[PDB]
Amino acid sequence: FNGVSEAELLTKTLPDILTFNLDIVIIGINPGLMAAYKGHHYPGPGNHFWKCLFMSGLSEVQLNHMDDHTLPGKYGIGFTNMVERTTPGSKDLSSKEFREGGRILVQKLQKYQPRIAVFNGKCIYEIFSKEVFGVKVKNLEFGLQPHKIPDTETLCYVMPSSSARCAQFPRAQDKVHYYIKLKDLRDQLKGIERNM
DNA sequence: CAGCTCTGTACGTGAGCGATGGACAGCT
DNA sequence: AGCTGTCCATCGCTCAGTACAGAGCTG
Repeated sequence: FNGVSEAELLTKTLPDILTFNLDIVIIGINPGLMAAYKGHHYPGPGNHFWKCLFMSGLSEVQLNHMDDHTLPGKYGIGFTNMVERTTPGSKDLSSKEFREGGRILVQKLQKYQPRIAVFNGKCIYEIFSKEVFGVKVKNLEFGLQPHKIPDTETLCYVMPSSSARCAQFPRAQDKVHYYIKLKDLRDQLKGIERNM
């Protein structure tokens, strides 16, 4: 990577971008190598996240990874990951690491209490749900989940991973429906608030 | 049996690498 | 004309979670 070794990138981490009063926190799986290299969220040239963000109207212009620190203030969006360690890919991670991350995640969510905790990836919500709600469903579905983060009013919303690894949703276009519904949910919650 | 859970197989786009070689201009 | 090098268009290839069958388990 411009002359920087994998071995070096393995040791890097990607900072959280979290604040109070967010509408959405996007929870990724863990940093991949390019994220680790850049120090910004979703830099992968083929990752769908920033495309979908724009295509859905969650951003009104096309942003990119370098804009990540602006999201909280301008767009009501922050970022973290279930697991902090950089890996060549998601199956390098162990169950213990995922469960550690889950515990840490829930404490962060309890602290910052966004309106919506967005799991960028079904696999990390499968783990979080078992660990946190004790629920392992036959057929976990995407979209809104029927549980709040414990002790909070923060909702849990699941999307297919923005990674272009999954074949079932081969293009950004095939994921954008979930981003549009996420936008709808945010707008509904703000409506309820305005009207109490 | 029947419902779990656990493990390994199989899967579509599009971005960007290195390799390759066609177009072309500078020089003789 | 003939030779030679750069530029750049293009190619082939690689590669960035999810669904599900079946084996194992256990009530």
